[PDB]
Amino acid sequence: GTVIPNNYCDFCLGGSNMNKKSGRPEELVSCADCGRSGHPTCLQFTLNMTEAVKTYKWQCIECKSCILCGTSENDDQLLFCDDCDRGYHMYCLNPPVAEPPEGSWSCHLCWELLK
Amino acid sequence: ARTKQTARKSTGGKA
Ligand SMILES: [Zn+2]
Ligand SMILES: [Zn+2]
Ligand SMILES: [Zn+2]
Ligand SMILES: [Zn+2]
Repeated sequence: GTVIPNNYCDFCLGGSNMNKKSGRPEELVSCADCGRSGHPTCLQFTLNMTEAVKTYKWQCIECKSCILCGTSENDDQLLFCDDCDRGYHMYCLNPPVAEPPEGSWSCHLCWELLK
Repeated sequence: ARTKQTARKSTGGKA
């Protein structure tokens, strides 16, 4: 479509040349669907999450849709993987999940790849 | 764990 990644971070307004929160250059990551961008540290991503989100068509929080069913319904039930940030409805998982776990939850794609 | 809802609430600086 008409998407172009924004050249500034939604959080600190800096470009990739200078994160205004950290005072260091830092690449931006950009939503594949809407083009909004953020510095990974402004997005509060770990370094390994930062690498992961650059490997697929990462979506921002607002655009995130479930990998399994494709919808963005039921925000309260759309889990975000703590290793790759992909979204999965708790009710699209099999077995489905009643409540977000405590501490990290990671998706089946990451379990397959890293373990 | 994070959901879209809890992630929105803890990342309040996003434009
Ligand atoms: Zn930033
Ligand atoms: Zn987006
Ligand atoms: Zn789903
Ligand atoms: Zn994952």
